[PDB]
Amino acid sequence: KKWFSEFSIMWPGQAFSLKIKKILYETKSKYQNVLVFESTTYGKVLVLDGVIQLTEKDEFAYHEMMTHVPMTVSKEPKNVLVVGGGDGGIIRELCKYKSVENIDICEIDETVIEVSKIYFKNISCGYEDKRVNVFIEDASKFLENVTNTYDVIIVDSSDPIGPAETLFNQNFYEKIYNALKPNGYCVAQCESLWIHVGTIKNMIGYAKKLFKKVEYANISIPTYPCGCIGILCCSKTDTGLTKPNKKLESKEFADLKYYNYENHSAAFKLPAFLLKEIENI
Amino acid sequence: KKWFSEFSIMWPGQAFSLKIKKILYETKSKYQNVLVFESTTYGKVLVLDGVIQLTEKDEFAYHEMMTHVPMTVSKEPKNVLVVGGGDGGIIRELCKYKSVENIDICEIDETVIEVSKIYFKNISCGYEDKRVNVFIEDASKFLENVTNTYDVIIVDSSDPIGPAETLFNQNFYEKIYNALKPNGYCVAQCESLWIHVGTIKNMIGYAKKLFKKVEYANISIPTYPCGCIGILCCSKTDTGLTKPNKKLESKEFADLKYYNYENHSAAFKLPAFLLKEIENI
Ligand SMILES: CSC[C@H]1O[C@@H](n2cnc3c(N)ncnc32)[C@H](O)[C@@H]1O
Ligand SMILES: CSC[C@H]1O[C@@H](n2cnc3c(N)ncnc32)[C@H](O)[C@@H]1O
Ligand SMILES: NCCCN[C@H]1CC[C@H](NCCCN)CC1
Ligand SMILES: NCCCN[C@H]1CC[C@H](NCCCN)CC1
Repeated sequence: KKWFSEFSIMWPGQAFSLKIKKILYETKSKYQNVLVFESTTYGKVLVLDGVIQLTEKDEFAYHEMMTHVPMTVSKEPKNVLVVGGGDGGIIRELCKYKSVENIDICEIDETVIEVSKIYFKNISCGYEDKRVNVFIEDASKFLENVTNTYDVIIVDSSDPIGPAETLFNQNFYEKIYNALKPNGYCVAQCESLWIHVGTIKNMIGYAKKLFKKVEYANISIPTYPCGCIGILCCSKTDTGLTKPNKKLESKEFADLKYYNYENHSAAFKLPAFLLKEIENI
Repeated sequence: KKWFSEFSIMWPGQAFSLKIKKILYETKSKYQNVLVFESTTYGKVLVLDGVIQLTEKDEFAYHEMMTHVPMTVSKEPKNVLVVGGGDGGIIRELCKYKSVENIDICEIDETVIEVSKIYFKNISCGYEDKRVNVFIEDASKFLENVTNTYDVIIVDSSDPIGPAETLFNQNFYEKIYNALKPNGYCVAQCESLWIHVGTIKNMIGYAKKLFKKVEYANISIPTYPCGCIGILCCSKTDTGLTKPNKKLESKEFADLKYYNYENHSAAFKLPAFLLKEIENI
């Protein structure tokens, strides 16, 4: 049996590896190299440009925290945009909210959607929901053109090397600000606090040029580098995203495996050295 | 340049790797294989039987949370025992408390102490403190023979394969209970919640046969498998270890890099699936 190894200039000097049970699919899409394989202990794995995007064993941690942190703070969210997120995990969590009326998703690479529909059926099931509308487009351009404003925007991007290079700059967060309702919220995948704090500092600085409240949360997930990933949290209100406004008690949420009301707030309690680094931003 | 890779039957199918700048020391001690190397991005690394014990870049997360969770809950701790912990990291954090009168450490492998004194001088500096007393002994036997009782016992063991095989059973926690003051606390390194929950369940069951309050906390640390490690927390009082009783404000603690008053409690806010698993223990 061979091993898959995640090497990157984005985290030099370290690598995480998963034993391969079977390779399922590979292709070079218009935008990126796509790899799908069944691992021996983490289930099926999606890889883009050599970087693990998700595994069946732990993806719920990332998709639940990214979705339910902002969706329990927004009081009656009606229109939600997912940027990236071609696998559908965020959509799956969003569909649980009966009050949502529309879910737009802007994914640049249609191959990712199609592969997830074929090989990750318990992750992409939300595409069957009639409220979901798919746009195959660079979100940098979608956000410049969209006429609607959203209650919540969830930025579920790949990393800054590749097509997502357009999603990590000041102009991008200005487009996000303008596409939000006056009381709207944005969360975005953000650098692991064990790697490039300098990047976290850059993103926070960008968001603070526009948003009244900018908070950073941490998620434990073993198959992202250093075992965790941040949530950049942007609010137009000064109350922010640290405290939920509802409990997830209906039957649609009985299956949750990571998120709960107490974890929501706990995710924002950061290690001392990081607090120190972002203090004067 | 070569790479060091951490493979183990204890976490089958996954591995974490660090690029090697230089190998510094290797030996087969009486108990275990010892490896010290300078990594390219995590500083110096200590490896026992192929398993990473610490790196200079992130060890503060584990040593601060293991020490200051129980040391801020105990009100006037006077006598503290470290089990294992030959590298000295726990001792380093304990020495910051001026009120401590005595620190015993029971480490089975004197080679680990000597190697840490030679190659990890900013981790083993606490051995110079006159309150520290070293016992080179199996802690299973030390705990059977010790006449003193302790305010806090910190179990900083290696994994269950090897000399630490005697530290993960019911009889061990009975010895711990008896070596504690009536209001004493024990914390122990415990399995990562992303791997063998069954083991966490076993340890909790053991501790609950004796301790009134048994809690589990999580630490983010990238160079342990799955990026995190648990703290098994055992109290004879029903108030437990989740809430500190003091703030660490004196100058000895100005250098802290992970622990703070809010993180202490946040570490005990666990993912939903784990809460569900331990519910009926
Ligand atoms: C797998 S979830 C991350 C998704 O983000 C998508 N993505 C990357 N860059 C962009 C971009 N500019 N616009 C929209 N989606 C993107 C990637 O194609 C990937 O499927
Ligand atoms: C490096 S910190 C972990 C330490 O736990 C030590 N250790 C392992 N088993 C025991 C044991 N039974 N008694 C005392 N120390 C132990 C190991 O030698 C290691 O140095
Ligand atoms: N919907 C699946 C998630 C896609 N986002 C992932 C977030 C983490 C990233 N690794 C890099 C971590 C350091 N920024 C891969 C894509
Ligand atoms: N004082 C340095 C710490 C020694 N304890 C480590 C704790 C984690 C362990 N990996 C296994 C993690 C799964 N139980 C290595 C030893």
